[PDB]
Amino acid sequence: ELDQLRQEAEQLKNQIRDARKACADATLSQITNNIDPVGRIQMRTRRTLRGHLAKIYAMHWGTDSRLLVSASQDGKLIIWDSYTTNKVHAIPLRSSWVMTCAYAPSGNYVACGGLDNICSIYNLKTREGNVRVSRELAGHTGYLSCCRFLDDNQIVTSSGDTTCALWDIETGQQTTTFTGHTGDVMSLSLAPDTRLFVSGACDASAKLWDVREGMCRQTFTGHESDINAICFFPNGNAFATGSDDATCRLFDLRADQELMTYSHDNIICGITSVSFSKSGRLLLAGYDDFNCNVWDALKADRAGVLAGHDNRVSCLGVTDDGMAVATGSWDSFLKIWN
Amino acid sequence: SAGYTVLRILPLVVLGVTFVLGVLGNGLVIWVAGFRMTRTVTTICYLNLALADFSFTATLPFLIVSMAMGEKWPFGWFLCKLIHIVVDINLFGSVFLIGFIALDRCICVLHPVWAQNHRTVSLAMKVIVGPWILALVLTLPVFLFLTTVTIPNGDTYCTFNFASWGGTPEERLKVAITMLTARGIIRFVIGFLLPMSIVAICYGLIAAKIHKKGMIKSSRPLRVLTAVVASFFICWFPFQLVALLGTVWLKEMLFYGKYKIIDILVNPTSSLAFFNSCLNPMLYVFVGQDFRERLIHSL
Amino acid sequence: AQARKLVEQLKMEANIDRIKVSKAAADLMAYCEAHAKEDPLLTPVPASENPFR
Amino acid sequence: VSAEDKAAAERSKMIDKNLREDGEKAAREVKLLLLGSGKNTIVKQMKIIGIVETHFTFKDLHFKMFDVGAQRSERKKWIHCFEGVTAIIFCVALSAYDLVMNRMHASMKLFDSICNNKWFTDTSIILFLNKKDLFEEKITHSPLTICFPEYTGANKYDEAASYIQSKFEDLNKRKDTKEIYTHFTCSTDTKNVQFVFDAVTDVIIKNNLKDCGLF
Ligand SMILES: CCCCOc1ccc(C(=O)NN2C(=O)c3ccccc3N[C@H]2c2ccc(OC)cc2)cc1
Repeated sequence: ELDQLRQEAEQLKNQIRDARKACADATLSQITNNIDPVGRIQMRTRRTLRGHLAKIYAMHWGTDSRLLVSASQDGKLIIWDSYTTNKVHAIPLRSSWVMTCAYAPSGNYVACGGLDNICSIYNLKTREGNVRVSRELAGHTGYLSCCRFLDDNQIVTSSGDTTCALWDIETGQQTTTFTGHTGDVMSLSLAPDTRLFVSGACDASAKLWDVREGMCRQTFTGHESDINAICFFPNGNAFATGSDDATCRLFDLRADQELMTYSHDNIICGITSVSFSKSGRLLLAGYDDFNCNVWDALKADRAGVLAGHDNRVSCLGVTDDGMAVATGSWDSFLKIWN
Repeated sequence: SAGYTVLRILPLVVLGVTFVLGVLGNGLVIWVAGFRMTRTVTTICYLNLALADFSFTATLPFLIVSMAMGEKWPFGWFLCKLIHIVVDINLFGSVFLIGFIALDRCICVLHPVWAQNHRTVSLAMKVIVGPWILALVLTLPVFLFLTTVTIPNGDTYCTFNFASWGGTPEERLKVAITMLTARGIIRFVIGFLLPMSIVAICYGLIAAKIHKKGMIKSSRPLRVLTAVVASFFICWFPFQLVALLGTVWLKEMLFYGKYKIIDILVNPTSSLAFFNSCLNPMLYVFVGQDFRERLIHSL
Repeated sequence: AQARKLVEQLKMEANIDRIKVSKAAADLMAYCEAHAKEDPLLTPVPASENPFR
Repeated sequence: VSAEDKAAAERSKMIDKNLREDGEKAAREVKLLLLGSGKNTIVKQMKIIGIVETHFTFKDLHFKMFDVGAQRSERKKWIHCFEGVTAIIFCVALSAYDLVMNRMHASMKLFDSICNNKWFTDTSIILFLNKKDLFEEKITHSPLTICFPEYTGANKYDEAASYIQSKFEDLNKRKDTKEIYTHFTCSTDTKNVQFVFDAVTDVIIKNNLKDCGLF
């Protein structure tokens, strides 16, 4: 009976492809052929955050667009004031093999995780005066690749054990488990309404999950290698993925297809991070070639280059007001550009 | 005949080449190792050596001008004092820091566990002040005794005038002979013997250890070791030997004029000795793969 | 029931409502055009109101 | 409100001093990546006083050993996290030459993948060939031709172990920047930790020579 089920799955995939092609009439480049180019985005390093003694693997911006948290393999989680380059906090981690970090939307908490398979939540208020581990979340059987706060009590984590999880911080239990991938999930992005989230994995596919229900609504394919990064468009109806095949792609949830591909023949290294700008007109992507590339998200062109790091650009974020871009690198430095 | 004129302008051109190359190389080392590389103990040592060499070579045009007109000083009293202070501080600091680098390398090779546990950047910054303190202490008589004397025919030599400290018409003998003999003895013993013995012993120990452990794969380690030792020796030993011979034959040289060859060998040998300032960055800094890569990536 | 789960997921994915790529592109262009003036990276802000000097 | 600005600058400077002190403390340890089989036996040997860390001290040298055996996910996604360890310890069970894909063939493939890795071009490898006694007992009843058809020596432990050592060190395609230290693991006290200490000391000396400029 397995053969019949496989044949039925193949014919369902053929039907899905046919429906997608039928709904495909015009291309994004064709529609945006009339619009004028953005120009040459020339950003300058406004600030240089130093103090990490090893490679920086992740960073997150605060909702206030002034404070930012960064994680390094020196076992340090540093909270910086970007305006003054003042180290507000330096949290020592029990495990130095951190791979991700998150900032709570309220700014009251911070999160980290890595090869320990544990998401650690840190209370930042601490009227006693010292940052403490508020909760430690266990249940993932693979390394923690990404984590994002929904509220002060909810967090969604994507792990290298092929799954994603929505937690209850107060009880420390997995409220919901999202399965369906066939490779390590390496990134996740929450929708602006925190009702859906997209996750990209090493099976060269991305998936869209409903947080309240817990099932994969849509699956998007087209990359050739592992998807390392994923981000949401500001309006919440599209998303962008950056993979190891040196291309970024833009997918539309409503059309359930790819829209645009951002790739150049001079680029052969994989994308580590992706991030949109406030309007969604610019797509910034970090690369292994030590540079960040600013792409026109509508015309697929390349609008600028940020080149100030001596090693991999591993983390990349844009503030909630769109004013600045923070770029962390394996050379142990963060840089704020305007 | 003509050979004397060759010996006359040879130190001048040697010192000019030394000035140009030393300024360029030491500036490159300072810029790269202080603004493009992570701070390590070896980087701090190289930066200190480069600062000493650069500050010495920046004073080289003044010494060239003074030597071209027969040790006359055309500048002022303040410039004589300042230039000779810089020259002494940085020329003693160069050899002291070369010995410091040799000792640091020997410790890193012969006691790797102690070096791993104790050799830190903060400790290196604290202990690298010692060579500078010793050089500054050796520079005290330039602070005090040196000054500009104008002989009847307005000739203006910047020398160690002793008339102020004297009180008799025989204040030259036993007050200047003793001071100059002590100066020469200290020059040979502390300026040459101590750093040379340190360098030779430390690099011999390093060579013996890496030979016994079977780490010599290519010839490059031995080539670099022998170049580092031989450059210091060849640059400094002829000048130091000539200066020591002048020290031990000072009385019978100045009283009667016996050893004129020692008198005329001072300038070429001293120029060869000062050439080590431009030689040092190539020997110590432009020999490292990481430094060369950072330099080519910066320009 | 991994096969049953796969069949159900593929059936649910196929039984979805899709729109035109032209419509999606038009929506993306409309959003970008509506929020362009409020983008400090697309249009740099004067240094008087720039927090990062 | 500038008193608070100076207070914030003071707090940041204190944090900077603490970070510098912590980094100085951390740089003093020797970081070892344990891969592999007798891995637990080796850990028990170096046992004095997701990823599991084992810290020990030998002759005033501090070693931090990391075991990542509980990482069933793809290694190439996190292996770069260990770019910069002092050395890699690789454990191979000598008695796996009978067990089945052959276990020793799988071990050789893993060793080749780890050694010829873009993140470990100059990292030295300490290869432990464990289960010497079980291998010696099995080599008298199951010839090495069961594992390697090209073997031609007698069914003796010395020759059949020299062959395995040589054909494990042959996978090193970069014998110009890294060294492979092979030890046949024995239950003798402090022997394996002394071997690790010697190899790590050699690695430290070579790193110092490279940093200074001799190598
Ligand atoms: C009682 C004495 C206590 C102090 O001891 C001494 C002894 C000797 C000197 C001395 O020779 N200084 N130089 C001069 O005058 C000079 C004057 C003009 C140009 C170059 C000079 N080169 C230095 C010098 C020579 C050799 C060195 O070797 C490392 C260091 C510096 C200075 C101080």
